[PDB]
Amino acid sequence: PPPVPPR
Amino acid sequence: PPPVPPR
Amino acid sequence: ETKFVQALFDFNPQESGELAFKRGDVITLINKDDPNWWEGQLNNRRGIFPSNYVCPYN
Amino acid sequence: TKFVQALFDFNPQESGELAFKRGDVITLINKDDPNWWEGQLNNRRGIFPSNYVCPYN
Repeated sequence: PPPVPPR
Repeated sequence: PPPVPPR
Repeated sequence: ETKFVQALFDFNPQESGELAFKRGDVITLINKDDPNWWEGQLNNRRGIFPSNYVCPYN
Repeated sequence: TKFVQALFDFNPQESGELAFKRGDVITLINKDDPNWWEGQLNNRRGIFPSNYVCPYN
């Protein structure tokens, strides 16, 4: 799974 | 998986 | 029209307000107010999720 | 150049159909037919169901 977008 | 479309 | 997005991978929330889901889940899209974090509904639960974890569905 | 990622594995039933697994990134060659798209995965090339993939960008 890709990294989670700028939280 | 969805059914494959008519060829 | 009601638009759905489908889950590409499992998403485990790291913060509160985030929507948990498994690959395969069909989420109802509430909005895309943030290009990276979309808000949706999965049955009773609601929250934001990463837009890169889903693909259009309906 | 456009790409699509497989949402599920696709097992060819007829010759000319491109085999792939969930997550494989396929290069789009043609998508004129709304049902059967043509793509390239490494050195393999063929048609596949559009409802089995989604934009990879």
